[PDB]
Amino acid sequence: PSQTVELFMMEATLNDPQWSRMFMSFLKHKDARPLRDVLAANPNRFITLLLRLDLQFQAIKIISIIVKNDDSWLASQHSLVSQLRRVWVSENFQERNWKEPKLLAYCLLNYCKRNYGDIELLFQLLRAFTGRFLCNMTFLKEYMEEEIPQKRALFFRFVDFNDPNFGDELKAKVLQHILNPAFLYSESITSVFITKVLDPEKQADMLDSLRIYLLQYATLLVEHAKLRRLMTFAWPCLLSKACVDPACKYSGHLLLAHIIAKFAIHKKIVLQVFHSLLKAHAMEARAIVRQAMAILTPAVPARMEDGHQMLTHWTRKIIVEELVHILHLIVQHFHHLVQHMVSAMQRLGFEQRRLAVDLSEVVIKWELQRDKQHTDTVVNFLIRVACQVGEVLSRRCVNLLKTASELKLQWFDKLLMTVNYGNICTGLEVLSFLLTVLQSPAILSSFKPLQRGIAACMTCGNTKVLRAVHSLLSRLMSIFPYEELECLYAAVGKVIYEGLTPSQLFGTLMILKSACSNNPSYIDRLISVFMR
Amino acid sequence: KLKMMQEVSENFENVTSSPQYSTFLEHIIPRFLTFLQDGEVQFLQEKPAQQLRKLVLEIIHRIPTNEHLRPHTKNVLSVMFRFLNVLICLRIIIELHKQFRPPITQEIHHFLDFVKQIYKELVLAELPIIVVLMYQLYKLNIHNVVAEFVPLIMNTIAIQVSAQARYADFIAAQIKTLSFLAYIIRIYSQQMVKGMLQLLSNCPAETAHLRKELLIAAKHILTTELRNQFIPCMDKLFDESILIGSGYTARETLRPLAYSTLADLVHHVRQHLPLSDLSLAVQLFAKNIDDESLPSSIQTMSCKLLLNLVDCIRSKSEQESGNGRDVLMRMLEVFVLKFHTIARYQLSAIFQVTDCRSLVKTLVCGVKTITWGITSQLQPKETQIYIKLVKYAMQALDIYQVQMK
Repeated sequence: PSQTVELFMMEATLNDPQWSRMFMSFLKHKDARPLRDVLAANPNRFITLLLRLDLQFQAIKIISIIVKNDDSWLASQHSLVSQLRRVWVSENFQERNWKEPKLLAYCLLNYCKRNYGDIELLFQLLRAFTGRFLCNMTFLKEYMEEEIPQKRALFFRFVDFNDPNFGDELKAKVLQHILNPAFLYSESITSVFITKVLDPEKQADMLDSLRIYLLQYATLLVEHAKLRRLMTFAWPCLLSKACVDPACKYSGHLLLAHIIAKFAIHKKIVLQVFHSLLKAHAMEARAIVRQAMAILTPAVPARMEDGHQMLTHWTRKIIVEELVHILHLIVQHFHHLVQHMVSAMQRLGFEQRRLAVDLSEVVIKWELQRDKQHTDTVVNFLIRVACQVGEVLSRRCVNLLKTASELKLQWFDKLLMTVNYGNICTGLEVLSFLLTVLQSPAILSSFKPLQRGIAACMTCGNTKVLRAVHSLLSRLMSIFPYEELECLYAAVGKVIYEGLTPSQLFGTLMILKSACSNNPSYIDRLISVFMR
Repeated sequence: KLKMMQEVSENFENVTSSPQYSTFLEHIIPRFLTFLQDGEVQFLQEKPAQQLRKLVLEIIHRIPTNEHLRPHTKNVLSVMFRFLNVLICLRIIIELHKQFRPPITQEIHHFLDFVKQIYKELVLAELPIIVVLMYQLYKLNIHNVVAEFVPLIMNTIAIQVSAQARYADFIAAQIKTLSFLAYIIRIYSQQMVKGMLQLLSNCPAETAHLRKELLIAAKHILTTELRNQFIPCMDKLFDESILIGSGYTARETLRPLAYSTLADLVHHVRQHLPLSDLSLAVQLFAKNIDDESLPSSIQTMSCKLLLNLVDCIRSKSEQESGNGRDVLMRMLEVFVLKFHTIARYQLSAIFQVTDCRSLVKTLVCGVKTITWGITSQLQPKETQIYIKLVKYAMQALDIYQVQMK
């Protein structure tokens, strides 16, 4: 082979793209190992080459092919990297190429896999943004599965830092990203003591992404070998015009809460951080505030009566200002909050009815642990969920209530006013309150409103309204074993019977079924005519 | 006693009243008119003299009625208008409007004098925003459009940075005002392109918070047909640069909306965009189609848009044929990148499955259309790319088969 690579295949012929592609096709052949070897033994012509752009890309292609054939070909790394880094850094201003940067980065990473984290591992992050760089990013992210298997001692200052003086903070961002899993997976040596204070570099602002990730990492770093030092990290952006994105606010506040959870349950900060965390977020910082609040969630009840759970005073303002769906969760995880449980129903209406379902479990928990505030709130929740027409949560409400009226009187008219959506919903409309009457004297106490309502409802039997009739006749068959409503409905059934003179037949016979059963005591008069 | 009751207004009033809907409204309103009528506030100085008067807000909060505000709307609004930071008055006026949305009232045609209390620019936009929000009672009959018409906004969206430093006291107010102005002109090219980009490049620099409401308003205004199909086309897509939402992961949270909104733009400006603009658009979507920042929703939308984009590019490229072939090679390189993403979808085999199926459908239609375009050393590279496509497509169909018509 050795004659080919220089007979009609030297640099002067690499200008032709088809010729180069044919050469790379030969090189790609698995069995052509000697043809690749003739070059693998002579990296000098690559070294002379890579310091033009077309031949640079061709050299990258050929060297990447060689490395793919022989990944162990790191012997020339110590000479190749010197210019590989040069071109890797330079190409950013050259373009920022079809596949060249990804190939070059793959070569750099492969040579890096022969060592743990070092300068080149930092530098290979430089470009990014090209082809979305997912190839190289995944390559390196998977490479931590090998890197993590002792390099941590001073990684913070021999892989980080290094002042590339060309790249931006993304160098620190991605390095911290990959640093976190190594510490999560795996001594509290003295170096960390000094590093925790070297971190800020005694800067005065540190209000950036780097602080966010660094504090997120250090949140678990304070076990054992004070308050003022942590204060410098936690406090800084309380400056007025800064910290406009609550992300950095909540990161520092979460770290502080972790400090509070550790030993620092003090009246200086404990009541200050809480009422300030739940503010200033509207749509996206809500996903950040919840986790920070989770850390204070166990800490606050550790005081409880010592603070009187005074946060009702804060709520008196917050409810007017804006959300408050964090206050009662202490009981759900499990006391005197029933005195203001009314706020849940008070704040609804033009809407987020979900809180009622959430608070039903808390209310039953209160009842088991320790009311008139429940018997009306439950009916209000029931009617408000019925306004949707939903979900088994509405049934869950009553199910939990009965372990230890308004909607009834509303829904008779709510069906009388009938409309396609109403017709569809009619089954749920009736079922919502007809499920309670099967387990309460609600109808037996007074069925006259129902007689007023339902008497003009079964006549609308069609599609889903028929299913409503099926539901209601079932309740009739339970109530009967009221005579006036039975007589009215029997008259309705008889007139429908005479109406025939098969959907009509289906409705007629279903009403006849409703009238029937109930023990034969009442069916004889009906049966007298069924022959026709 | 009246002066110190403000701090204890919760006591002795809820006990001694009940019809306060129509019996103590006529008590609060005169109290408000007697308390707030002085207004010795200051806006360009230190803490104002009236700083001690803030306590009246609780009494304002305790306004009784949600109906029949006709005799008590205009007077209370006007006495506030006498005030001419300015938030000292906005705090009261916002409550006045907040309690004013429900009740029925009239003579709101005083908008022509109200505007004199609104931006002049020789936080104020909040009041017209709540006005247009509860406008359901009267709708455009009160003012037509004049309060926010073209001539008001054509002056560089009526707002521009006057001082480079002063910085929240000025820039935050400007941030809110621009958003409210956009949200009100929503109803109804120099402003909404040039001022749009100029403010994008300068205003959200603090921590990029502005981009949230600004981008939502941009979506809403771009829903309005001609304001999307024709008016913004002057940009030449040059606003697709970094200026749109640069910053922290607030960028990550809002960029999906920005990309979807500009995709909506493209859906229509596909009608007439030139070949170079289409080329740079497909270039950006080449990065989009594989972005890790969001689930396949963005990737699906990007390829779906690319479908009609390449329809238009196929229509255009046949003319002069040379730039046509040039762009053809790179558009098929885009789906070369797509097959390369499939090469990782292979490993991704380890609900979202339905989204992946939809993505496969979309990109299959895309490659079909791309090939249709190509057919309407070229062949050897065609064969190479098709070999890659065939080898990688089975790896996606295998996930397609996971656990049909």
